Order: sequence, then structure tokens, then C-alpha cells
Amino acid sequence: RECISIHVGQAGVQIGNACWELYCLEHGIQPDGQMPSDKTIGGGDDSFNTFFSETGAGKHVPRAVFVDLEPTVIDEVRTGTYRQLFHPEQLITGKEDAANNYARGHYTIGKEIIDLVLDRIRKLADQCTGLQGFSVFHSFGGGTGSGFTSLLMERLSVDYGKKSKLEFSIYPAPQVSTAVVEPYNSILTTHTTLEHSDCAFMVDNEAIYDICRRNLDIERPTYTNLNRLIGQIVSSITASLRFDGALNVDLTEFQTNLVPYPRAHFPLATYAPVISAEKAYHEQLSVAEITNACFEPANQMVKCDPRHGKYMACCLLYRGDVVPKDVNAAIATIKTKRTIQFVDWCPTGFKVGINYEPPTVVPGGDLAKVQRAVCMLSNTTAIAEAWARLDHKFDLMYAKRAFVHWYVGEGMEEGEFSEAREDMAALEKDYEEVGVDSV
Amino acid sequence: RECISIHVGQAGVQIGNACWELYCLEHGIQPDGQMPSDKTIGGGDDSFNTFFSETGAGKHVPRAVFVDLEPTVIDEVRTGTYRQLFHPEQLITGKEDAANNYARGHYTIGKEIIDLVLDRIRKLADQCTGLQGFSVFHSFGGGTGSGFTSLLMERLSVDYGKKSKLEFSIYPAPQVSTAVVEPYNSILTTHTTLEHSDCAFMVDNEAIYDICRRNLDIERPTYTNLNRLIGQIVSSITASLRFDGALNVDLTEFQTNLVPYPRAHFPLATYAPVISAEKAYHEQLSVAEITNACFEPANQMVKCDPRHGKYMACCLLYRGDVVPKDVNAAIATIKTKRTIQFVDWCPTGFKVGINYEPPTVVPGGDLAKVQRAVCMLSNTTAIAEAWARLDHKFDLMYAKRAFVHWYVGEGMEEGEFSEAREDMAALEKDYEEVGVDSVEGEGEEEGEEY
Amino acid sequence: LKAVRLIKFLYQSNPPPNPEGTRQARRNRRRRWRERQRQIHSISERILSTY
Amino acid sequence: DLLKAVRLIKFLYQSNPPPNPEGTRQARRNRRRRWRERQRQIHSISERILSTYLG
Amino acid sequence: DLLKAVRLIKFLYQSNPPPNPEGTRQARRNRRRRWRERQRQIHSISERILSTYLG
Amino acid sequence: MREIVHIQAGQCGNQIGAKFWEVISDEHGIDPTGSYHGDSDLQLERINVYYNEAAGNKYVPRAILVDLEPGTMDSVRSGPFGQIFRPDNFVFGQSGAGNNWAKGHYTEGAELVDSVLDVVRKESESCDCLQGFQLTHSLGGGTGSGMGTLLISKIREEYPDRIMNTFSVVPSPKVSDTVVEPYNATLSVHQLVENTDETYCIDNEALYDICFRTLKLTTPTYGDLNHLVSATMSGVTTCLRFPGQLNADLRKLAVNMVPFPRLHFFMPGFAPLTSRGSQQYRALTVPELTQQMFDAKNMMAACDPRHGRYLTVAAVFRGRMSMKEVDEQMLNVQNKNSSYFVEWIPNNVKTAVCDIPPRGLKMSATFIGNSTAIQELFKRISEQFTAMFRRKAFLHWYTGEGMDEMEFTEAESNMNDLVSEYQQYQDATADEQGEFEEEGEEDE
Amino acid sequence: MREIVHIQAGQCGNQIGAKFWEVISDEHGIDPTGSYHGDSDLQLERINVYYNEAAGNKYVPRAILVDLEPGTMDSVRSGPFGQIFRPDNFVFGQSGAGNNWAKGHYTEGAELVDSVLDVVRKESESCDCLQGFQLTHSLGGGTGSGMGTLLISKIREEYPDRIMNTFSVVPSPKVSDTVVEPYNATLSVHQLVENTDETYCIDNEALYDICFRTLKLTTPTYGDLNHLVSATMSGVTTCLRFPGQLNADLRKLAVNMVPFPRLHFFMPGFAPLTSRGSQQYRALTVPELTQQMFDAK
Repeated sequence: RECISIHVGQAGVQIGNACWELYCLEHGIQPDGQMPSDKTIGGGDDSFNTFFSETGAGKHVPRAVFVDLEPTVIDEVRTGTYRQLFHPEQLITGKEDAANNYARGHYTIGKEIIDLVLDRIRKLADQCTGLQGFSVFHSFGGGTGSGFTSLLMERLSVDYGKKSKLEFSIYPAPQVSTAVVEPYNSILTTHTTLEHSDCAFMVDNEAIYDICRRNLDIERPTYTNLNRLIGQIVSSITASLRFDGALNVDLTEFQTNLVPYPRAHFPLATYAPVISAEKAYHEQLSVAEITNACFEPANQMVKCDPRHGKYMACCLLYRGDVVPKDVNAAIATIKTKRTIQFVDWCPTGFKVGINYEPPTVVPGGDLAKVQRAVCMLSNTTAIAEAWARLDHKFDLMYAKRAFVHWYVGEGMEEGEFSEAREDMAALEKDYEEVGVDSV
Repeated sequence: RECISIHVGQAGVQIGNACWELYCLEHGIQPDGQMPSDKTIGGGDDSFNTFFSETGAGKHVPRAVFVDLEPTVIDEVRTGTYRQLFHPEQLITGKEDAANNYARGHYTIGKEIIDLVLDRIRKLADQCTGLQGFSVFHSFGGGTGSGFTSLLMERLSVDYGKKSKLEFSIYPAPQVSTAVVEPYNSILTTHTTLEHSDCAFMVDNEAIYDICRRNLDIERPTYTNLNRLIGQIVSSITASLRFDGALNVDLTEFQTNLVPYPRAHFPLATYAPVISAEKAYHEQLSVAEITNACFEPANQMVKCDPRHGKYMACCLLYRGDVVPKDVNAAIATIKTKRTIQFVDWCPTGFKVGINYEPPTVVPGGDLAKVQRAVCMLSNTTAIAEAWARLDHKFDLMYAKRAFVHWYVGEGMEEGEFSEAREDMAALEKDYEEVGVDSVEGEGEEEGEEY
Repeated sequence: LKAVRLIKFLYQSNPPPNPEGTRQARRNRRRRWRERQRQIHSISERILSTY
Repeated sequence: DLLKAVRLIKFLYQSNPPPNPEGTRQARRNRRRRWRERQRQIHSISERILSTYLG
Repeated sequence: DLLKAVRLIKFLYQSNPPPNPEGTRQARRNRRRRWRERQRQIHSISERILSTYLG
Repeated sequence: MREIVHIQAGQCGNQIGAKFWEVISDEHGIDPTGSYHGDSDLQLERINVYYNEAAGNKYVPRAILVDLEPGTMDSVRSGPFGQIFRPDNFVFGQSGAGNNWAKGHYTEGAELVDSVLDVVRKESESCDCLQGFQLTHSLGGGTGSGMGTLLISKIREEYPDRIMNTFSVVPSPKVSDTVVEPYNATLSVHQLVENTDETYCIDNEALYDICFRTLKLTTPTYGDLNHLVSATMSGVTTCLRFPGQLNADLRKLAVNMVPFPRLHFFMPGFAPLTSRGSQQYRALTVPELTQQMFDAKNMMAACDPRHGRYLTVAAVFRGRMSMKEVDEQMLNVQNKNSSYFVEWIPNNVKTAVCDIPPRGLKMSATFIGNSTAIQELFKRISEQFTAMFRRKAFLHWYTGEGMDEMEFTEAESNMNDLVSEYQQYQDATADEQGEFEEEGEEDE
Repeated sequence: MREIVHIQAGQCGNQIGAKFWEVISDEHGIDPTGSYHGDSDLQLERINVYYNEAAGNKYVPRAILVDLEPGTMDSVRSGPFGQIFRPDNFVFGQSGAGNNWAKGHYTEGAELVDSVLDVVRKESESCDCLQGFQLTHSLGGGTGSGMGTLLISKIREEYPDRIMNTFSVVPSPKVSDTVVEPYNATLSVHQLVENTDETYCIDNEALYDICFRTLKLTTPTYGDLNHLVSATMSGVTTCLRFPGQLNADLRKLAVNMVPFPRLHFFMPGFAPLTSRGSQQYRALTVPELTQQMFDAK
């Protein structure tokens, strides 16, 4: 039940330290080092409070990797709400960053920093033998982003054998973005890091924008809100490993439950019973509306019609915390009468999973006390349009050969961009060939 | 057990007079000239009353030969705060000072008194039959430094035979000292003092500076507070031969279970359950946090990560004063979990040594009524980072060639520096490459070194 | 001599395969082209780099 | 046939100066940059002489 | 060189086709540009035979 | 227990040696009456370094002020501390000074400097413990430079294996109106490169420049400027003057300052800008004491921190304050500029603190530190030596008793071989990132 | 962490730079004395981007400026902050300008640009790291076009992996001391289109056109002209010198704005056209005062 996470990019380190602060606040891992529930300093390793290692004389540290070439991000992290108990010996950063592109950080200037973080990965890999994949935080154009990942996934799949891993791809939002060439780095990231992967799921910042401004009636699009929401969502995801309950199955069980194919690889994370100080005051929580409000279009990370969205799988995650009795009542109150449009020639068995021992809600945030979780990790074969729109914009901007000259002299060629277009066209046309329902 | 005590250099003579007057206040040697407890003149003749025996004039004087060509340190050991309690006539002054230059001592400036120190060691080596080795107070470059220790060790290995050569090789802090050339003598140390020795230790100065500026909060960042704490560590190690009783865990099995190998020659020290004079207000006497803050860098002399340094041996030592049954009571405290990364071909258990008789407390310093101690002394591969730091310093200095023409026109050689580099590399690779678990020699087909 | 004969012999040992099927193996065929041309050029530059 | 062309590319290898310990830390970065630029052009010329002569 | 100096001249003379086109922006503006890249390498080795006739 | 005694060589050297021994004796007080003046007996060996005991508890120097034109020795010697000596000294002859290097070095040997070797044989024998002797060598003319290099060449054979204190004075071509300066000075420092241990090349040129252009002094005489150089040399000599926690002998510091013993040229400064002339009485406390430590104004050379690669710096802080803030500001000055980053002997600093004040300003400091902007000084002297060498210029009386072209040719060739090696060491960054192993290992 | 140099040129570029740092120190107020007037103490990094370290919290630009007509710089050295400059900018002579493009391009400048490149080389490394070059460059004079073009060329063969910020004044038929300036333009941006990274078409007769016609200002002088252009480019580079959450970095600005890397002539306009003279003194709200954002005239 042991895993060590790496984080690259500025927004990657932001969601990383936000989620780790939420972890340390909800396990009682105080900034005093020890957890006051027992008498073990630093942390613990018993069954599920197992995000630590015996570094000192029982001293335990929240093992994670924070990497970005731009050096001030780790300084502004280290002066945050969890100040001094981050690692004083592995916070490795560069001097000058790639500054919002792909090619320079990957091929040219990162080639003398890949081996340093590789040696750090080896030194942390000489530690405790628990291994159930990885947890890689990255974006498409936030910090270095694609530049580290496009090399390190190949390096992990060649150097470290055929070991499983998992990654976090932050899907961008042009209304709050900071670049224009995001189709190019998106298509390059999608042909590179997905074919050398084992598990992934894409989170859209525009989906957060939609569920905030269009579903919660708040008026603040700042990355702190995104960091807190990602902390909540990834905490709910990891809470199966973090707390033991009735169906306390591992993340290896999840990744050997979800993925059907190397190409058919991505879920539609369905968790929008949206909450804040507004939508948590004097409401009533039930197992009907939070489960009936899943398949609708304005609840999704990636946009899809419910009838046009075909569920190859309909896996579910529950935070539980009261009983499994009402969950096994809602398996007939909601889950049994589901004749919703499905995929042909595949089993139609709905899955549920409940994990007890409540993760504590965010302190000092916006949401009030909430109980349930409807993190229904389905998948959708009609997310081919969600990248076909980017391929269409990339076609309408790529025939003009815009921004090519910044991506010529750093090693690649026009054949690489043709191969990236070929790979995304292959993925999409494979979905309308056999992914979307066929004969 | 009547080992010959040699003290050269400014640090050696300084901590020699300091620690021997700490024995004087420990064994009760009053400034009258003799103890009021036992009326035998000079010293006693017990099992622990054995450092002080009959060599001088029938008075069992404290036994330490004090030689250094720097004359001011011999003056302030002759004219300090005790004038007769040391050897009344056996301290011989030095005529011309080396003045912070090591290479003069081994070849030019210290050669006139090598015959005199040979006469002194022949005087003090034909003494009583108990001689388990040498209590060497080694220094690098302060006074003569490594010169007299080096010549004594080489002629003691080629002339006196194969006696043990227990060293206190201080690696001082460059902040408090003034020399810059010190990596040169610290890397000639491997050539001239390491191979022909048989056992060694380590004392340091960086961690005491770190705690005195930040943790212990004593406004004394000089050699005096360093002497005040190294006096405590020297009293702690000599308490094995100084406190004889039911649990006299002495030097005999200590020298066996310290060193496993030829070039695993360098142990480590982690003594710091210290309580200060500004903490001397009846505070918490702890037997739990002194167990809980062992592998934290506070007790460590050199800031190294225990997460990467594998241990082929571990020598635990908890010297208290309360109960001999508290040995068992502290065995059943924290030792049960101890999941510590080890070499796959070494034992696991921890030795225990206590001195349940309470000592006499040193006055006028930065210490409370200290009674209990923790020290996890062992040979660790985590000093590879410290020796890599020293080798980085020496590589930068050899690229800068500082004082090379100072250190070649007296008897040295550039090929001699190459052989010293190879000796330092041997001491590195017995801790860097061979010292880590070398399990990758069983067999596999991937394209490795067959 | 024998080196350039080897290099052009490996160049003609990479023929373009027939286009047939429901476009599964064609991407693997393009990958095989680009990679194998890359290491034949690597062998060429190594051989002419020793000499 | 191209055994003199590989000697020409070995002369492009022979156009490499030493990485200049007697070289300012800004300046041998420029030597490395003009190096990688010229072997970018050399790689373009190499795939030229690979693809064109095969026909 | 000094008789193989014209052998790179017959190398440029040998494998330089007319710029047969293939698509827009290609094969008459960028293959022509890689040919001028070859010519600027020729210019560089001309200023580098300027300094081998020096010796 | 330790002695370094007095001797002089230079037309502009006798005055500065007398005033320098006054200002190192101005707070100690050994009177010529014949009785002791004990006010602080913790400088017994410290005054014994320069004033040796020859009578009943009276500590006298071995000051041999030798001039071939003894009018200055006739005039300035009758001071308060200028008569408490052993009277068998000041051996003198009136054969002439003449501002000439060749006849001063060549013909005036057996006339005066043979008596000078005899008298320093006697006066270094009837004492306790010798560690060399002190001299304020001046290049103001030719005879002083010739007799100084004669003394250096004879004491490299008198006591060869001994570090002996050698100084130099860089002349002031603005003030020294001689028609030919750079012959004797350049050939003298040519000899002194391979004949000495250390050179504290204090100057009169750049100090004239800073007192006329920065200090705004309307009277730039040799008196107050000699007081300036005397305060600077007092801050230099504070290492051996005061008994600190280490009591550092200059025998150790001579080996300390050399990375390689060929090159021993660096000059001090005075960081807090003493007020001889334009006066102030303010207490120079810590932040204004250290704020002027990296300045391009006060340092007595062609100031260029940009052209600075310093090797060993040391500032004696005899102002009574702790060294924690001093070391923090030292780290700030160390890391705030990249010119100082050379990384040889990575602890190349020193902080020595005593409690004995030099003057009525109780808390103050100075600047001593390794000098690397001396390359333009060496060029500024050497190329105007070669300016008046190409046309065999000024052989009016530099056609000496023994003259060769090989001596001048080898002089300029070794001058070239020291300036070129200096500029090769100011370049070729062979420790910071200039190797081949910072960018991986394999880059063809 | 982030450092930008101060190299200027020309006889008009130097004075618009004087007005530039005057009006961008108007909201900073960094004194030349040493009393350490802190604009915002949390902005040590964002004063260090332009005003670099010389002493303890005494932050001065990388002050080096060159021209052969010393009267203008001796005039502007007696400004509000005209004396907070290092004694290293004074690298010049008295050879004269004469509106001669050849002497700045070819003959006279080739013996003086070596000192300028030497001083920027020995000043570039005296910080944490180097990030950006900048230049206020003009075409109204003769020497400035030539020596700016050759300086951009020399920084191309000497610092390729560094951005340079090249302000460029376009010729004017409305204000012109001499008229040869078509030749000063057709062989100035001949190679500037493939030598630098980003450029500016700050015009002069469209600039005088909006100063005269669409503002009705009775001041056809270089004073208010420099006031307006300094305010406009101050509002431009405020984004680069104050990175709150956005306003991407140096190559990042070149990444998202430059397709076909010759077409790097963006036109800096400004909405409210506030000017010394006729003034409008209401709080500028967003819609009806940012309505002057899209109008191309």
C-alpha cells in the first residue's frame, strides 16, 4: 500500500502541494511531525496511513517529488501553510526554465537535468519496496509540462522494465490559458505519453470553470480554487488507499478493473454534486439526486451527450462513512433500474465501491460539512470528438505552418508533426471504426 | 590498560590539559597534590586507578607526554591554571614554532625533537605490562599537527611492532580556524597515518558550532567551547576504563566490535542528549526523546542522510546512572521496531553499555548535571558524502594549486600526492562502492559486467 | 567499400510494404521505416567515425 | 563512392575545436551552440545523401 | 584536399537534381534552402581552406 | 622569543619607515630616557617583535637607516622614538645618490652595503630569535631601488632558508617629475619576482589620485599621505602587532598568502576611509564599516571590481563587536557578485578580532585583500618602460659599469611571462564550469 | 533570479530612454542618494529585474550608454534620477555624429563598439543569470541606425540564446532635420528582420498625426512626444516587469505571437491618449474608456 508520486510543471506542483496539504490535514499529520493519535513521530505505516518512510529515528516524511525548472515555485510552496516539513534534500529545481513551450525543455536544456532527477528517483527507489504504479502530475503547457513527461515516460518504460504507472494530465482551458500553440503541445503529449502509459485520466480546467460559474454561482476563477477542487477530487480518489473500509481495494485493482485497450484508455470522471458555502447550507443529502445527476452533460470533465456517450464501464467510488446499508439499498433504488443506452457486445454489470473512515473535509476553504461522494469513474467512447475539435483547430492553424520555426532547430522535423496528426487521427478513426458501436 | 597518551598540536595539547584536569576533578586530584579519598601518593592502584601509576618519582603522576614545537601552547600548559598536578619535570618545550605549516613538521622543522620523543616513548613504554594501545590525540595542522603523530605512527609500526594505534583524528571547522591549506594535510593523513595504524575514531567541530550558534545557544564559537564538549566526549569514552564494576564494558571487546575491515577504519559518533547551563533549571530528564532523536541530524557530527548509508555494524551505548535493571527496562522501550536499512550480510542486534555509578560534574561551563547519555557510534557508509566533500575541496584546491610550491620544496613529490590520492580513493571505494550491499554478483543476463 | 555496400544493402533491405487492411498495421509500418532508417544512419556514422 | 563523402563528414568532425578550458564560460557555450547548429545542418545533409543516392 | 578539394565539388555537381516540386512551400523553397545550406557549408570550408593554405 | 628589526633603503623610504615605526609605536611608548613605561604588559613579546631588549627592561630596535645622501637621516632622526636605538647603526657614506640605478647597484657595494651585511650579521646574532627584518623599499629614485635589491640578493645568501619581510613602494609619476621612472622599478620587480617571498606594493600614485580627486585635499604633501600609508600599513601589521586568540606569526602568513610562491603581488586598502586631511570624528560602526569594503574608490590601485578575481582576503576587526553579523555580511559580499567566484581553497577568508585600539577612534577597521586588478598597473608601467626602450631612449647614464642587452631583453621577457601567465590565470576558468564534465561526460 | 540589462544608443533613443526610466521610476521613486527608498519591500525581485545589485540593497541599472555627441547625455544627467548610474556608462569620445549613417554603421563605429561589447560582456555575468537585452533605438539620426544594427549583429554572434528588446523609431515626413532617412530605413530593417527577436513599429508621423489632429495639442515638441511614448511603452513593459499571474516570459512572448519569424513588427497603441495639456480627469472605467482599444485610427 505504498507509492511515491512525482509532480512536474508549475500547476503540477500547485495541485501536488494542495493535495498533500489536504492529506496531512485529514490524517492528522501535523506540522509538529508526529500524528497525535498515536506515539509514532513523523507519520506512520500501518495499513492505509502508509504515505511515509522511516527516514530518521522513526522520523517519517510525506514522500513525494516536486520538480520544475522555474526555481521560485518551490520557494513560494515552501513558505505556504505547510512550511518546513517538506524535504530539505530532494527539492531539485533548475535555474532558467523552458518558458512556456515544449521543445527546449525536452530535447536541449532538460537533457542535463533528466539524469539528475533520474538519480533522485533511483535513490528514492532504493527505499521501501511497496510499489503499485505511480502518480505523475503534469499539464500540457503550465510549467515545463510536456517537456519532462515526453522523455521520462519513455525512460520509465525502457529503464524500469514494464512496471505499471499512472499520470495526471491537466486538460487546458483557453478562457484562462496563457498560450496559443496549445493544440501543438496537446497533440504531441497525446501521441507520446499515452502510448507509454498504464493508467491516466484528464481533468479539464474549463470543466471546473463550467461547474463553478454555471453550476455553483461563484464569481472567482483563480488557480487557488482549482487547486482546492483538485485536492478534493484526488483526495477522494486516493481515499480508497488512504482509508480502509468494506471494499478497500487497491489502486492496482482499479487499474486492472478499468482499462480495456492500449488505445481505449481514458475515463470520464463523473463527480459534480457541486458544493461551496452556498450549496451546502441547510440542504439535505440523499442517494438519489447525486446519482441521478451523473450522466447529464453539465456534470462532466469532457463534454458529451448522455445518449451519445456510451459507457464501456460504469465504475463507481463511494466515501460512505455512514453505512453500506444505504449503498446496497441504492443499488436497487438507483443502480438496478438502469436501462440507459450502453455499448453492444460487452457486459452490463454496474460496479460500486465504498471506503469507510472519513477523510476530513477541507479546513478554511469554502464548502461546509458534506457527506457523500459519487465519484463514478465511467468511460466514454465519444470523447473522440473532444480531441477531434483540437485536431480540427490544429488542421486550420497547421496548414498555415504557424509557430513551426520555434519547433524546428531543437531536433525534430515536420515528420514528427505529421506523425502526431496521424496518431490522433488513428485514435479518433479507431473510435468511429470499433469504439463507437459497430458490427 | 596503561596506554601511552600522546598530545601534539595546539588542539592536542589544549584538550590534553583540559581532559586530564577533568580526570583530576573526576578522580579527585585536588590542587593540594594528592587526593583526599585515597591516601596513596599521586594516584591509586585499583583496576580503574590504573591510568596513574609509578613512573616519575614515586608519586603516581598523571601519565601523558606533552610535546609540541609551538612554544606558546607549552607555555600555557606550563602556566595555565594548574602548575604541579601534571608531570613536574617531564614536559619539554619546543624551540621554534611550525606556525600553521604542516609540511615543515614532517621534513624540516620537527626533526630535532624526534629523538627526544623516541626517548620519552621508550621511557613510557618499558613501564607496567598493561598496554592495550595508544590514546593518540591527533590533529591536522594547528601546531605541528599531523607531523609528530605521523612520524610516531610510522616508526611505531616499523619499530615497535603491531600495537593498536587508537586515534582521535579531529576534522575541525574552517570557520573557527584560520588556515586554508588544511585539505592537503587532511589528505596526506591517509598516506602517512591511516595504513600503518590499527584502530581509529572520529571527533568533529562542525556540529558543535551548529548547536552553539543555533540550538544550544552559547555565545562562544571558539576552540574553548569545542574543548568543553570534546572533554565530555573524551571522559565518556575513557569511562569504560575509568568506571570498573558489574557493567564495565571496556575497550577489550570494544576494539573488536568497532572495525570489521582494513579500510572500514573510520567510525562515527552521535552523542548529543545535552542539557545546557541555560537549560540547567530542573528541566525534563528524558529517556524517550534521547531514543527518538537518534538518526536526526542533531546528534550527528556530520550532516548525512541515514536513508542512504548502510551499516555493517552498530554499537549502541546508553551510559546512565540510575539502575542496572534500567538496562532491561530500556531494552524494553524502543528497540522492538528498529526497521533500519542494513547490508544483507551483517548482524542486527545492539550492544549495551552502562556505568551506573554517578560521576563528578564539571563546573563552569555550558552543561547541567548530566547523568545519562546516548551514543549510536558505528562504522557507517554515510561518511562517503563527507569524504566526497573533502575530495571536492582538494580537487578544487589542486586545480587552484594553492601553496604547491610551498609544499614541494621540502621533501614532498607530485607522485607522492598521486599516491595519497590513490590511498584516499581506496578509503573512498571501501565506503562508496564496496561498502554498499554488493549483491549484484550472483547472476543475470541483461548486458552487465560479466 | 564493403562499408558503403553494407549501408546501401541495408537501405535496399527496407522495402515499402503493400498497403492493405483496415489501417491497423500501417502506423507500425511507418514507425518501422523511420526507426530502422535512423539506426542504419547511426551505423553509417559510427563506421565512418572510427575511420 | 561516398567513402570520400564520409571523409568529408569526418572533416566536419575535424572542424571541432577542443571545448576550451581556456575559454570563458559564456564563450564555449557559444562553441557548443554553433556545434549543435552545424550538426543539425549536417544531419539534414546526411539524410539528403542517404535518401537521394538510394534512387 | 588539394586534389580531393575538387572531389567535394564533384559531389555537389553529382547529386544536385533540378528542384522537382512536391506540394506547396516544399521542394522549390526549402529543398532549395537546404541546397543553399549545403552551399554555406561550402563557404565555411572555403574560409577553412583559407587557413589550411596558411599552414 | 621573536624579532623583526628595522633597516631602510630608499629616497622616499627613510621618512615612511620612520613614520611607520612611529605609528606602530604611538600606542606603546618606549622612551629613550632609560626607564620603562609600563601601561599594558600584555604586549611584551608584541613589542619584542620590533623593539628588542638590550638594557635593563628597555626594548630597542636594530634600526639601520642607510642613505648615500644622509641629509634626510641627519634631519628627521631626532624624534621621540627616533633616538631609542642601539647607537651602532645608520652606517653612511657620502659617495652620492644621484637618482641612478646602475652606479647605486654596481659601484657602491664595498663602500656601504658590505658594512651593511657585516652589521646585520652582528645585529642578528646578539639577540633571542630572528624571523627576518623589515624594510620600506622605495622606487622613488635609482640608488634606493638598487640598494634594496642589493640587500635582497645578499640576504638570499646570508640566511637563505628564512622568510624575510620585503616591501616595495610604487612611485607617483604625477609627483615624481623624474624624466625616467620605469627602468629601475621594472627591472627591480623583475629581480624581486624570483628573489623574495612577499610584496606589499603600497603606492603613492593612486593614493595621490584619490586624495586629489576624491578626498579634495588642497595640500597633497608627503606628510599626510605618509600618514595615510602608515595607517594602511598599521592595519596590515595588526596581525603581528596585537596578541589575539591565535597570535599569528607572519612566517605562517607568508605561506598563507601564496597559492604558488612565484606570484606575491597584492596591495591592501583602507575600507572605512580614515580622515587625515578632511576630518571627521564619527564612530565607524558595523554597517558603514562593511558597506565600503567592496568599493571602487578607496583601493590604492586602478580600481576595477569587474576585473577582480581575489584569492585571499583578510580584515582585522579590532573594533569591539562580535563577528556573526560581520561573517553574514562577508557571505553577502562573497555571493552577491560572480567575479569573486573562483573556488580555490574554498575557505579563503579570515576574521581576526583583537581588542587593542590603534588610535582614539576605538571601533574601526581597514581593508587588506588579494589584488587582481594589478595587471593594468603592471601594463601601465611596463609598456611605458618599452615606450622609452625602443629607440635606446635615455642611455645618458643608464649605460652602467656593466651593461648588456641580454639583461634588459630577459627582463622584459620575464615581465611578459608574468603578465601573460597572470592574464591566463585571470581567464581559463578551470574550476567553476570550464571543464568538460559539467555537461555530462561525452560531447565528442 | 531574473535580470535585464540597460544598453541604450542614438541621440534620440538616449533621451527617450531618459524619459522612459524617469516615468517608470515615477511609480518606483528609487533615490540616487543611498537612503534606500523602497517602492514595495515585497518587490525586491521586481526591482532586481531592472535595477541590479551594486551594494547592499542599492539597486542600479546595468547603466551603459553610448553616443558621440556628449551634450545630450550631459544635459539629461541632471534629471530627477539622472545620477543613479554606475561610472561605467561613460564609454564615448568626441568624433561627432553629423547624421552620418556610414560612420555609425561601418567606419567610426567599428573602433568604438568593441568597448561597448566588452562592457556589456563584463557586466552581464555580474548577477544571478542573464535573461533579457533591451534597446531604445532610433532612425532620426544617422549614426544610431548603423551602430544599433551592428550591435544587434554582434549580440547575434555573441549571445544567441538571449532575447533583445528593440524599440525602433520609424522615419517621419512631418518632423525631420535631414531627409536622407529613406536610405536610413531601407538598409536598417534589411537585416533587422532576421537579426532580432521582437520589434516595434512606433511611428513618428502617425504619432505626430495623433498628437496634432486627434488630440488638438499646441505642443509640437519632443517633450510631450517623449512623455506620450514613454507612458505608452511603460504600460507595455509593465506586464514584463510585474508578473502577477500572467503576462508570459521573454521567449514565451515570442512563442505565442510570432508565426513566420520575420513578421515580428507589432504596433504598440494606447487607449485613453492622456497627454500633458488638455487632460481628462475622471476615473477610467473599463467599457467606455477601453472602447479606444479597437479603433485603428
